[PDB]
Amino acid sequence: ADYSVIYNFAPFFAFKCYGVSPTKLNDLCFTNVYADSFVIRGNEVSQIA
Amino acid sequence: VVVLSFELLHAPATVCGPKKSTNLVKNKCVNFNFNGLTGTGVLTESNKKFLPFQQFGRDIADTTDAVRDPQTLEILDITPCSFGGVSVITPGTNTSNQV
Amino acid sequence: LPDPSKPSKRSPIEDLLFNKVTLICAQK
Amino acid sequence: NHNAQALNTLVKQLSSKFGAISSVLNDILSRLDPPEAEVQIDRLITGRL
Amino acid sequence: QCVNLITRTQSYTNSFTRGVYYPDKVFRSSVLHSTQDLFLPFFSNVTWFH
Ligand SMILES: *[C@@H]1O[C@H](CO)[C@@H](O)[C@H](O)[C@H]1NC(C)=O
Repeated sequence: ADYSVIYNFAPFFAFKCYGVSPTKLNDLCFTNVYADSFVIRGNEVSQIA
Repeated sequence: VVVLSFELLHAPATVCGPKKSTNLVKNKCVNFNFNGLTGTGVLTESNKKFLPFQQFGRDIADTTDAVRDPQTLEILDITPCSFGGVSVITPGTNTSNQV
Repeated sequence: LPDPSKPSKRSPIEDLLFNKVTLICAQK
Repeated sequence: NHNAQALNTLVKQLSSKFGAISSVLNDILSRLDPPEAEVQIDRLITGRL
Repeated sequence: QCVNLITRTQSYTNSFTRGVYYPDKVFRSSVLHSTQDLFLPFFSNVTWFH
């Protein structure tokens, strides 16, 4: 897992991370990793929490 | 919106960062990182009969005591480096300064 | 009275009391 | 028995989360940023005190 | 090629103390560990199929 490609396409409005610091994401080992995808309204991004 | 749901534990895991590996050492107080778990101690050989599915070992106090290296399947014992209190036996400073 | 035969030099009753009364690394 | 049991309980208290995210200090240090790592260590410190 | 060829009978028995597995993959020795997991209850109301 290299998250530099994540920051390649990086016009993000919000990239807040809850349990992990984004800068240290390359310093850990992960298991049971899932990636989800959907589309919502602009004001509903705060509701995803 | 795209969400990532990593789950973290004290586990060997399967997804890992791009960091490079390094040769191991024995019988020397070193600090080690095994698949995200960081600990300082002495690495020694093991006589413990680790089951093939098992990865770590825990003592009565629930502390990491043995670990199986991911790159080479071997069981190694963790023993924290020696430590202890220090006391100073001295007579009165009036009498002398030796300790 | 003390028993010279025993290396610890303890009376038989003292020996019995010593024997009748009876993880450390984790605490240490 | 009283002495041994008190020592055992004191040792066992080290495994309590005490309201933090992890009961081990190293993972908190190596997983989070200092501004929130300070809060987590604050919880652990007050519990152990 | 679906054919019905099996006839089955049921009896009920006591399971005694069978059906204990290793809950996780952590090595432990000389301990008494309490776990909460999906276990078959002791002396169960078990079903024998013939
Ligand atoms: C075992 O289960 C059946 C069905 O649940 C029940 O009728 C039977 O009485 C049970 N046996 C005992 C000894 O309880």
